[PDB]
Order: sequence, then structure tokens, then C-alpha cells
Amino acid sequence: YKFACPECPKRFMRSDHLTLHILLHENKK
Repeated sequence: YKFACPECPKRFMRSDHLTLHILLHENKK
């Protein structure tokens, strides 16, 4: 576990890939 999401409890070894995940965070509810 290198990085961690500030909104969710996800963790990724990469920085770019991790951010790719947080792209869906834009949509809430």
C-alpha cells in the first residue's frame, strides 16, 4: 500500500492508477 484515497478506504501501490480510481468519485449518491 503506497497511496490512500482521502474520501474512501482504497489503497494502491501506484499513484496514477490510484487516481484513475478516484475519477468515479466525482459522481456521488
